[PDB]
Amino acid sequence: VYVPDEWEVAREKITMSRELGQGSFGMVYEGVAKGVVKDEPETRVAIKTVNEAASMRERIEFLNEASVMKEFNCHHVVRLLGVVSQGQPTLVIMELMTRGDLKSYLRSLRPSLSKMIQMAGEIADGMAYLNANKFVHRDLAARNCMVAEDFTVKIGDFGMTRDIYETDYYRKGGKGLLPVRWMSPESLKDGVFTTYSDVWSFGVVLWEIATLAEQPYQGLSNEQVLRFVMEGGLLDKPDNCPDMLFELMRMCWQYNPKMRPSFLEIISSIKEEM
Ligand SMILES: CC1(C)C(=O)N(c2ccc(SC(F)(F)F)cc2)C(=O)N1Cc1c[nH]c2ncccc12
Ligand code: NI
Ligand code: NI
Ligand code: NI
Repeated sequence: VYVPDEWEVAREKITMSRELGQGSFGMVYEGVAKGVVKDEPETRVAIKTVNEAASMRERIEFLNEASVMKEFNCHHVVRLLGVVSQGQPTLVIMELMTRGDLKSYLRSLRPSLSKMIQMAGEIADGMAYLNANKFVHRDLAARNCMVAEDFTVKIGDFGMTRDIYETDYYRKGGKGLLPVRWMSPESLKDGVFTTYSDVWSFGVVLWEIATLAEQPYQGLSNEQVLRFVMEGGLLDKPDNCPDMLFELMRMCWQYNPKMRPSFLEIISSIKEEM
């Protein structure tokens, strides 16, 4: 079951404007919520819906997954603003990131060390907060980073393929969709997901920033990426890559998870030369 709480909003307060994409449990909308925030009468929102076709078990799964976000207070993680458990459809309301995901943003720029370093620090800020709170993201990638009106980068999750980035995922038959080009050697081999496997992924995100979001390991198939990465292979230095940004990547791609820096260590090294 699920017990309604202080996060509950009256369905009458949410109007739905247009659709943004598909989503795991149903349709995702851009909308407006009324008195959901202090000193702000209306708020532009993202609405995640449970498909009306979905079962009882899966409506409660959805609510209990999204309740994890009630614990979070980091301006660098997309913020939950409210739930609607009562009646149909079942909604969760969230901060609207008006400039979309970081991969689309990067591809549309088809920047300086300072902008790349800023974007990196903001990403490392949300991930440090999540990892400290026992939250291992498991799909950290530019496509899951969101960009606000003010150009702030936040950690989100725009499910797992929206079709748009369907080449980013490998179907391991029955298993499911794996983002293999972002996965650490211990994740690929043993299904080990830790803070250290999030740090590996962050290195791939830095490579995505430096290449304006090229596909990692372009011209290797999904199975060749597995073999290459498990046997100690590394992405090449992006063209025009500043030294500092590539040193950070390499730190993140130590084969032994224990030799990688923590997100806190990454924020320190970034701040020390800002
Ligand atoms: C699908 C949805 C709403 C969601 O549920 N999440 C999410 C956020 C945080 C966490 S917690 C984590 F640790 F993963 F970040 C888990 C899911 C997102 O990021 N979404 C996309 C999204 C939000 N705002 C937007 N503005 C414009 C376009 C798309 C979006
Ligand atoms: Ni399920
Ligand atoms: Ni900040
Ligand atoms: Ni297609």
